[PDB]
Amino acid sequence: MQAIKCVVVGDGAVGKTCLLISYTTNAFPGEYIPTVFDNYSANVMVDGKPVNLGLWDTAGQEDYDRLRPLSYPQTDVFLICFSLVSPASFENVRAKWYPEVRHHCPHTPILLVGTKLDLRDDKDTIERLRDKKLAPITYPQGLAMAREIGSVKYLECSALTQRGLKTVFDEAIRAVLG
Amino acid sequence: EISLPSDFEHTIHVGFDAVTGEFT
Ligand SMILES: Nc1nc2c(ncn2[C@@H]2O[C@H](COP(=O)(O)OP(=O)(O)CP(=O)(O)O)[C@@H](O)[C@H]2O)c(=O)[nH]1
Ligand SMILES: [Mg+2]
Repeated sequence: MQAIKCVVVGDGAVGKTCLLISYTTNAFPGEYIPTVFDNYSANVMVDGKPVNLGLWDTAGQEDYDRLRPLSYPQTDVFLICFSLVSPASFENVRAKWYPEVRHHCPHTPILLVGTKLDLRDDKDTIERLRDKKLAPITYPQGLAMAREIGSVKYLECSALTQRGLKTVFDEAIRAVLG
Repeated sequence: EISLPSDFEHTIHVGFDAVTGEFT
């Protein structure tokens, strides 16, 4: 069976684990349990042939900066993730995640993924940001960041509602296999 | 086209126990 290795990175609290678990199991995690290192496996049929997805969940915490690259060798595609309702997490795409991944994996495709899409239209979330003169990250703004960091694709999704979720992994697959 | 995923397995779990200072 063809196999694809996909590694997911990005700031603490952005939704990396929920993204992977909602996609692979259709169940959205009830708890917020920060990750150290987890690997999941799932199969998909791609144009009539099965592909094994090896999905590598990593820690957003800076504590794990020396450990994290244990995941990187032989990666086929990265998902760099930020929350659409956390401008700090968005900035770190450029400041931290892109340069980290590229150092270890000079040629590996990167998808930029904006998470928590359901909160961009959430009134309380909008107000919480508006109180501080901020707004959610917009699709054109995310795309501009994707271009700046040389992502092969920019995608937005909600692990919670599953809107855009399948497409994130579809595009990750196509980024590797065509 | 690409199908929905199947056959979920949680293959590796690494924890950290802050009291013992060790990975679980
Ligand atoms: N509204 C909403 N909340 C989400 C979504 N995805 C994750 N969350 C929430 O964000 C929090 C963090 O989710 P989690 O998936 O653990 O984030 P992570 O990036 O894996 C955290 P770490 O890097 O420490 O492992 C949780 O409270 C979770 O419920 C989403 O699509 N929508
Ligand atoms: Mg996690």
